[PDB]
Amino acid sequence: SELISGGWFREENDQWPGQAMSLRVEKVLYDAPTKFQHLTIFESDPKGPWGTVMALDGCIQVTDYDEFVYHEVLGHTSLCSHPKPERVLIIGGGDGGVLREVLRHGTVEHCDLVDIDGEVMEQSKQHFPQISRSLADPRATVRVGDGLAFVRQTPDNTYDVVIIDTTFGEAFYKDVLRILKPDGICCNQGESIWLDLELIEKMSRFIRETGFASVQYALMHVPTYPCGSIGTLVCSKKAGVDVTKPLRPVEDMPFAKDLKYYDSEMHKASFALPRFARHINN
Amino acid sequence: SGGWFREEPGQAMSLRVEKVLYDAPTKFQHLTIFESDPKGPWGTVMALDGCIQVTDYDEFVYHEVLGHTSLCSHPKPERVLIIGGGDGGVLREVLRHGTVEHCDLVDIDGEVMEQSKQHFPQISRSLADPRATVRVGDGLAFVRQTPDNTYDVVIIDTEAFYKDVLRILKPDGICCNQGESIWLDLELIEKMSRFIRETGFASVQYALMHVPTYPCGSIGTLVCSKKAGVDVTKPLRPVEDMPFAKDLKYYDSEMHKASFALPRFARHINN
Ligand SMILES: C[S@@+](CC[C@H](N)C(=O)[O-])C[C@H]1O[C@@H](n2cnc3c(N)ncnc32)[C@H](O)[C@@H]1O
Ligand SMILES: C[S@@+](CC[C@H](N)C(=O)[O-])C[C@H]1O[C@@H](n2cnc3c(N)ncnc32)[C@H](O)[C@@H]1O
Repeated sequence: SELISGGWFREENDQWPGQAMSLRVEKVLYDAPTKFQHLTIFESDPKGPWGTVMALDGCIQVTDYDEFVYHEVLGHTSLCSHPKPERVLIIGGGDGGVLREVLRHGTVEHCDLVDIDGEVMEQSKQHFPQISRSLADPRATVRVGDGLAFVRQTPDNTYDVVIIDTTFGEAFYKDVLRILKPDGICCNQGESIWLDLELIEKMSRFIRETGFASVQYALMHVPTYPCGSIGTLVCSKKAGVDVTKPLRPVEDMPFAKDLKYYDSEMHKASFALPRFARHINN
Repeated sequence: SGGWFREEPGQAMSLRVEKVLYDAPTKFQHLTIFESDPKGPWGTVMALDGCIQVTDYDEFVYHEVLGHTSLCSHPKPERVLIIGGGDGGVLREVLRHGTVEHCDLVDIDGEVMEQSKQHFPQISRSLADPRATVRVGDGLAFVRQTPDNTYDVVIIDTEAFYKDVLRILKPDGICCNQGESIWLDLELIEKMSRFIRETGFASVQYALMHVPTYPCGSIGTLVCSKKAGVDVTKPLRPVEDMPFAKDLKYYDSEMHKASFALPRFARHINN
């Protein structure tokens, strides 16, 4: 009801006030409130590199340009930290990007994807076909529902990996821990080390107190995020496992040469944090 | 416009202006200095020709990376040259090294350092250091009039020029320059990298850093070596052995190594 072709999309929020990042709108493809959140999709300036942009509640979540960074990091940092990931769960990820990356792994026999907003996937199918192609994969079962409810009703020792593609109390992470198998790996999108370092520390310790043996924060270069860097918490249920070094190097996989960001050297480097934030990983 | 500093094709990044401390064209460029929103973390902001160059918040990232990645790649950096860096941030980091006996800093705009003294006192403090000699002049002209084998490290905080940089460096000399973004101008990085190599430098490696104020949230630096067989991607001398290691807010040896791991789309820059 607002965004007009030729106008400018303006991203801005609290926690980080007195700052704004704006993108020119070439064409508004979708702009309306869904049952759960406000979904905005528009074509960015053709002379710029971003292409099609998706925003949720005013926050950019997907762009054609840097899309691969976040999806490869979440998908591969987690699965390459697992001895043999066969059954995988994705909470959120309706766009299908993380799913696409998880499906590259031949070890994966099945992946369950549970996103609460069915309109996110519908609009992703229409305006991000190269990302959402994964949603129709035989090895994928896509559910439209709450992930909190899903994990609570999932039996013990079901999944090898749980990827939480959504920025969720203690009952939820207790559920994530219990639904994972003994060598299970949990993955969540973490906050920025710049605009909310304090919440990362809290989330990191809270996840460990829930029962997970270890948690490590991985950093990534994603240009569309306010400070140009989001991260991801890679947690481990099993004790005595170092997720900072690739358990199975992706170079041994055939799809290794198809990735645009991730490789074993990026994996290692992602867990190297600036001195001011180093204490998170110790 | 109304209490909002905007930067830059079909995109823009804006900051609210709490108080304008300085805004005028100098002899060489337009210098803007303002206090950002107090409820935000940026603090005092400096922009040159509309481009943010220094903010209180992330200032340390760029200055530590340029200063320490270069010096920690040198066996014994005693004489150092800094072209640009009038704010004094890189100089401050260079001066942390006890091996450094002298540092020459040459910035073309004297008003940049004057305004840095006033509005960035904790950064520009280094400019008055005994081991520092600060010159107001063109670095192109300076390096061409500098004798051969003068410096251990040259930091460019900004063909005849890089020929001069190569010549004025001693045999195990290390050159450092600010590189472009791997996102918004990857093609220029490759050109610059090859061009520096064909000038005569044995090796060149691009280091990546997390700097939140830059358009895409990541600028980089080219660290180049005059001597062949030198791998700058691993610290020659870990900073952990120096007494100032714990004073650094960004740089350490693990970050040093991590900085040269590039995304696959940009890996051809480092081979
Ligand atoms: C669009 S993705 C954001 C990831 C993005 N790539 C980024 O950089 O952060 C977030 C998705 O999580 C979903 N989601 C939000 N709350 C949820 C919940 N409680 N259960 C399951 N999915 C949820 C939303 O529908 C949304 O599509
Ligand atoms: C402020 S620094 C930029 C570094 C900054 N920390 C950043 O984030 O990119 C740029 C300085 O280089 C100086 N400069 C520009 N051209 C120069 C030249 N030809 N010779 C010496 N200094 C020059 C400018 O006067 C300016 O002070």
